[PDB]
Amino acid sequence: MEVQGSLGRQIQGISQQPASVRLPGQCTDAINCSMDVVEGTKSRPGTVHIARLGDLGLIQDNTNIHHYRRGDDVEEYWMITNPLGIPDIFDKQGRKCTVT
Amino acid sequence: KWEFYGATIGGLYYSGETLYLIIKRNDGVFLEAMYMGDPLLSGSDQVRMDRTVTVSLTWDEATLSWKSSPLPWVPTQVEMLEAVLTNGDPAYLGGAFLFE
Amino acid sequence: YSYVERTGDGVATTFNFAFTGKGKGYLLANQIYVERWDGASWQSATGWSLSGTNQITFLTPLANGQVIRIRRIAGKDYPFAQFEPGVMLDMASLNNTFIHLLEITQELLDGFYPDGFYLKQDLNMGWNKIVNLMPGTDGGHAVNKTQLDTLSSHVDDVDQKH
Repeated sequence: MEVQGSLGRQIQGISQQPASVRLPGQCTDAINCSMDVVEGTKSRPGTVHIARLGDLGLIQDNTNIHHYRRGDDVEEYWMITNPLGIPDIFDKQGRKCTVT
Repeated sequence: KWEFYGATIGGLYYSGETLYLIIKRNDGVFLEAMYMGDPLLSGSDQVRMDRTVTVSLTWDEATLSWKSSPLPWVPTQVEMLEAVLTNGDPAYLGGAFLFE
Repeated sequence: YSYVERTGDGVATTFNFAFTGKGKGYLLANQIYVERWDGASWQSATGWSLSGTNQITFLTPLANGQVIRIRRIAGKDYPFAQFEPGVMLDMASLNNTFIHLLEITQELLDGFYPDGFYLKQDLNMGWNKIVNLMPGTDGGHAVNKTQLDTLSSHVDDVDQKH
């Protein structure tokens, strides 16, 4: 026949449904894709290293991490609670905060 | 989906203009922030890079090569990373380069 | 071209050399190599050092009548610069690769050859000459007419006695 066709814009999200009548445009597998209407399918934005917290033992599968914000985008604190211990508090820049 | 090599995510905390990540890397737990609004701070194109630190390059006449400030963290994979220039010759601006 | 014949003897400890090419004319410091001739054969020099981008200085003055040569040897098995995906091309490596490839060709133009070099097939002279060859030492060596002249003269001497 000698035919050509198009898949259109790939902004719908991955689909585990079989290809037989799945949807027009699905991208069966997508990894690290900031997938937006105008930009189509870019790569995910990068990460910025700001500070180090500590050693590997700080976070466990049972560890609570609580976040709260105060004021006009100046105060942000992360509270980390390891099992059988008092909570630990970190600031925006990762500096430890004294707890009494 | 998004992926990271050998990383355990304590939790995601979307705070205003930024997304703060707490991660358990191989050499310790760091706090990483994502500028997922992809602002073009400088250069022709954005940078897609997992964990970013700004280093300084100084000439060295002992071996006729450029030397960099010590890297604050231990990389997961030596071959995986690459370096991107951000301030230098006008022609070479915003381009990666080979290194040892 | 690549080699420079220098005869510096007495008091003087430093010598200056110029090479064909761009700037200092060599890719790296290790390319420069020094040879000293003891009156019989050439051998590697000792005590020399690279003073700067050009010209070298010896630790002691050379003995009277000493002759040395400054040569440029470069790696022949490997290309100077190898390129990788997702890296940037710089003008240093691009120009040097042509310079290196031009440099190695020039070395053969000066008659320099590596050790363990022997021809596999016979070469045709094409009706030309051989010049300035010493008389041979072992039976496998070649011969100049000087040996033939001496043998002919020795033959004549006995013939006169005959």
